[PDB]
Amino acid sequence: MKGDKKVIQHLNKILGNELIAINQYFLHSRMWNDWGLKRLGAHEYHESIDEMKHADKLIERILFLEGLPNLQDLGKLLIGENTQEMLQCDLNLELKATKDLREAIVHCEQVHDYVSRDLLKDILESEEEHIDYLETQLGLIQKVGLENYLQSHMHED
Amino acid sequence: MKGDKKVIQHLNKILGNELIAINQYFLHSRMWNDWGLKRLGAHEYHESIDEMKHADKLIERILFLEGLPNLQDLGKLLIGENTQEMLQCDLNLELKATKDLREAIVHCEQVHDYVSRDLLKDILESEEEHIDYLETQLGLIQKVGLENYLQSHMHE
Amino acid sequence: MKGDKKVIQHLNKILGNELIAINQYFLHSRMWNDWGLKRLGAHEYHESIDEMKHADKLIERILFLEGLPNLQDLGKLLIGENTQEMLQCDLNLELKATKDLREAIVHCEQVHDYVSRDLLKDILESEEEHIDYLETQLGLIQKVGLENYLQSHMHED
Amino acid sequence: MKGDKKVIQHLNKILGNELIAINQYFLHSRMWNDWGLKRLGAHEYHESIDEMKHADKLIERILFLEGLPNLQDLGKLLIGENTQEMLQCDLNLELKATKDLREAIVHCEQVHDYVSRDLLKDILESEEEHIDYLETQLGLIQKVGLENYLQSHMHED
Amino acid sequence: MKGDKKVIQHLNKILGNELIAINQYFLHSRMWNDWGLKRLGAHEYHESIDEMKHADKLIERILFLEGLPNLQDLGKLLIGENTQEMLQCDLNLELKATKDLREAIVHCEQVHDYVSRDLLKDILESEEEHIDYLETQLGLIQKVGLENYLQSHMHED
Amino acid sequence: MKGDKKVIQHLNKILGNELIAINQYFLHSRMWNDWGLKRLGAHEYHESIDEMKHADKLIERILFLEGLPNLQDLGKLLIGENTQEMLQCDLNLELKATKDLREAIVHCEQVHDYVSRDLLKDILESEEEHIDYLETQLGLIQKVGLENYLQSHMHED
Amino acid sequence: MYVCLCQGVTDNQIRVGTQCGKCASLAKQVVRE
Amino acid sequence: MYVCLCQGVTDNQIRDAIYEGCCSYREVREATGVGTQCGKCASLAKQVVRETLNDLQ
Ligand code: HEM
Ligand code: HEM
Ligand code: HEM
Ligand code: FES
Ligand code: FES
Ligand SMILES: [K+]
Ligand code: NA
Ligand code: NA
Ligand code: NA
Ligand code: NA
Ligand code: NA
Ligand code: NA
Repeated sequence: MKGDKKVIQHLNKILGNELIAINQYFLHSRMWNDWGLKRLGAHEYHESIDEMKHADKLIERILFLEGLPNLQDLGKLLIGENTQEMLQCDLNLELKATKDLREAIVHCEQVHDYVSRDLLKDILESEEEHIDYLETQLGLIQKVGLENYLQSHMHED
Repeated sequence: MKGDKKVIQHLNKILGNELIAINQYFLHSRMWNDWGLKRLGAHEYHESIDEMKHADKLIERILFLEGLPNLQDLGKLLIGENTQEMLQCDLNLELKATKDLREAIVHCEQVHDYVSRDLLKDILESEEEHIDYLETQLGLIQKVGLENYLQSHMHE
Repeated sequence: MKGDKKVIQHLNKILGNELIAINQYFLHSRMWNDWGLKRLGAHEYHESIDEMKHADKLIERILFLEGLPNLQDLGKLLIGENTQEMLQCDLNLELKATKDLREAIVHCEQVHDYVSRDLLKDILESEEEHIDYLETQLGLIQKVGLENYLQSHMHED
Repeated sequence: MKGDKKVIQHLNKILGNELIAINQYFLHSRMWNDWGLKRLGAHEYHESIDEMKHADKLIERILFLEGLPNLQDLGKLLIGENTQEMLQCDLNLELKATKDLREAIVHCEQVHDYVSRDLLKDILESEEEHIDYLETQLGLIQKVGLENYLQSHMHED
Repeated sequence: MKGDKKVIQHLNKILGNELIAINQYFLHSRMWNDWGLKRLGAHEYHESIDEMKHADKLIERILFLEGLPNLQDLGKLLIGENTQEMLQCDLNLELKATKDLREAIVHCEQVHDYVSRDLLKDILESEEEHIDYLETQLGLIQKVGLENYLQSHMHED
Repeated sequence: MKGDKKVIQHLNKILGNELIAINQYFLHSRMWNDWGLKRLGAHEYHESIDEMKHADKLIERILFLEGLPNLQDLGKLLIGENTQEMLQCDLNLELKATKDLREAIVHCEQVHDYVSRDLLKDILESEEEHIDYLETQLGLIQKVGLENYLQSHMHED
Repeated sequence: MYVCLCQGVTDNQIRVGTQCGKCASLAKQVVRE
Repeated sequence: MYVCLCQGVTDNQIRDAIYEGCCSYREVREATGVGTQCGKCASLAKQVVRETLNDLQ
């Protein structure tokens, strides 16, 4: 078995985080579409797809390292009731995800699994870009007002 | 005469409902265009067209079953005076339409007219999508405010 | 309201006539299709569509003039039971329609609503073309015989 | 064996009906061609092909359900001697077919084989469209006269 | 009636053989598809179609000669239970078919129906090609072994 | 709330089954790729994607009916240790899925939710096609032998 | 909303039926309230 | 089959732990880690333990 056991635990932890995000973002997307906020719905749909792609890369790496990917343990989804609360739920989730990614990276570095580190760093860059998006949307709600913010997200690009 | 008499009565009733909707939606469309809400006008025009196509299929089915399509009796149009009321009027009409579709389908199933059932099922799916659209708009008025909602429907 | 009250009544009267024609022609079309006289069916379908387009223009004009278009009152459809009766029914309807159009035009002229007059004149020209078509078909039945006439209308194109 | 035995019997009954129709329509088609009524011959050829396609779908469904498709029992072909009698033979056959389809559907519904029901419903729609065609042709013989009706079917579309 | 009565009987006999082969090959095809042997299923489907085309030409020739094509009588299908038996069943059917074709040709020559002879000789050539294919397949089972032979026919070309 | 409460419970139950299948098929896919059985990996990836699309349609329908789609509850995955066990695990899952779909359809019919019934019937048709594929694969293992079966799935199409 | 389209009478104007009469029942109701 | 995906425990590994001296599910769990994470497998793991101990008689 070529894989370090704690590296595999860390990868499975990040994978578990991605699985929560997949489902949370997908449900939020479909809620925004049901409400007629199609621009938000489309954007959130693409966030969910992106997490699916990260999950796939984690699953493949775990198997290469001779571990078993954990697709069974699904943690708590943070579902909002309205647009602002949904954005904040996505942000709370991402802040927990990035903390775990950083710890995973520390450990990879310590045991010299430089390829797993590089994978996790790429995921981290993407998650930080998501945090940038989320903080921006919450800022815009304050700058343009909620009613305008929502109006601007009725129609798709 | 191959058609069941109660099936033909049900199909004529649904046709009656589509004929009301055609006229109501067409008038609402042209009122929205008159007011310069052209995106609502265009959307509503397509709803009217879609009802026309359903009416066509009902007429064709009634004739195949050797019934007499009734295009003479036009029921009551629900015409609103402002955007919010026009949308609610379309919704009230649709709630009645779908109730009648379900009853027609029950009857077709009972007398084994499975093809008439499938025609009605397809109509019902379309009318349910229209309900989805109507509730969504009424909800947007609440979420973005009436002035923004109308603004968003000025331009196609 | 900017429009003359009797102009609006006239336009609503013409609209009322178009609404009868739309349904009468549409039903005749589908009866002909049901019987396999597809060429008659297709031609009558286009007559129905043309009446719809006239109705649309009347509705638009009535709203511009600040009247209320009447789509609620539907008068008597003249439905025939065979080809000869259906054509004569359409002709009977068109003769009444053109009489009302001329009376409406007289009134628009008197109150200087020249744009409404021009719209009505355009509809009138179309209805007179339909009369020509109907008189021609009735004449062809006499000339070629009913059986040949119907045969000639079985296939489209 | 996943299939309900009576569902399989019903499917084999419909299959048996399609096999009769395949042969009856094919022979009628080739008789119309021999007589120089090429438009009828072509149309009837396509009716035969359509029944072949229905038969194929039944055969595939029976095998999926772990039954044995019955291509051995061929019922009575109703062959006509002249155009009107051939059309009526096709109609008599279709009226028996649609009765069997409806009974099959009742049974599928009762045992919750909703996919077999949907297959049979699609077949039924097609057979009813054939009945519409047949009733139309017989009506046209009366409206335009037999000699004109036949003339109109000499040349292909 | 321009046709020799015994020629027409021979043509109907060949037709009857083609009609058996259509159904036998079609069922074998669909059985192979059900089992996932798609290359055999596809090849056998095309054999069925080719028999359909021969039957058509036979029906056309019988009509020209003013006989009655017989599509009502369907003899016994030979349906196998596994790939080796199905191939052998097709081969048994084809050896009977070619014997009948040779006897039909003899009689055509005797009564100077050279066009019917030519049609039968064309069919004979096709059935001999089918015999070649069948003997080849049965030989390949011996040379490559049954498991390899079936493997090679899982995926379509 | 326009939706029948028990319909929504049934739709959530079907959703829960789809969510299990997404993860089970995705993991089986990636396991097969890891082992170099790329044709199985690719086929199973597409099965996972198809379950994702069903889940989407379910979530959309539940929202329209004004229920709460449940993406939080993830039941037990059946993950096999070798190709034969993995296929059987998928098949076990699918037999449970189709039983639940039939029960959901019964209830839809009873409360006249014909559009929800139609959606479920479409899903049922797809799951039955998957059952067909699985039984076929397990049958091919027997017919061609396990080593040949695996060989045939090393290289992608 | 319009109670009578023929005459353009809204429910608020009531708070008619002379032309086609399809609205009579509704107008009579708005009145009986 | 994998009985526990979180800890990668198969039904054969549960039998092995019993054959090697585990006397109960709790002992198998200490030996293998089965059911120590999400817990969704616990009832299936218990069933395998139960069947195994019963067959050992
Ligand atoms: C383990 C969990 C999942 C994984 C690893 C996963 C992975 C993937 C991948 C790799 C794709 C292809 C992306 C691309 O390259 O375009 C995809 C597509 C997609 N996913 Fe997932 N997915 C998961 C769960 C879900 C769930 C739970 C849903 C919905 C509730 C979902 C909805 C979709 C949809 C709608 C598509 C697009 C499919 C198409 O139309 O082609 N996924 N997924
Ligand atoms: C107020 C009454 C009606 C109005 C104002 C109206 C108006 C129109 C208009 C403007 C079009 C588009 C024409 C074009 O640009 O080519 C149209 C199309 C059509 N109409 Fe009507 N119509 C009316 C009633 C009906 C009825 C009662 C029926 C059938 C029962 C019908 C059947 C159709 C059909 C089948 C089309 C073509 C739809 C397509 O694009 O597929 N119409 N109508
Ligand atoms: C079990 C009975 C039969 C079945 C299941 C069957 C099925 C089929 C199918 C699936 C096709 C392809 C249709 C397409 O997609 O274009 C076909 C074609 C055809 N069939 Fe049949 N068939 C049967 C019997 C017959 C018979 C008895 C005849 C003639 C007497 C016939 C004449 C033809 C002809 C001429 C074609 C066109 C072939 C070509 O030129 O490509 N079929 N059949
Ligand atoms: S709607 Fe009031 S009279 Fe016509
Ligand atoms: S599956 Fe065993 S603890 Fe999660
Ligand atoms: K091999
Ligand atoms: Na205006
Ligand atoms: Na909505
Ligand atoms: Na001839
Ligand atoms: Na007809
Ligand atoms: Na199979
Ligand atoms: Na590997």
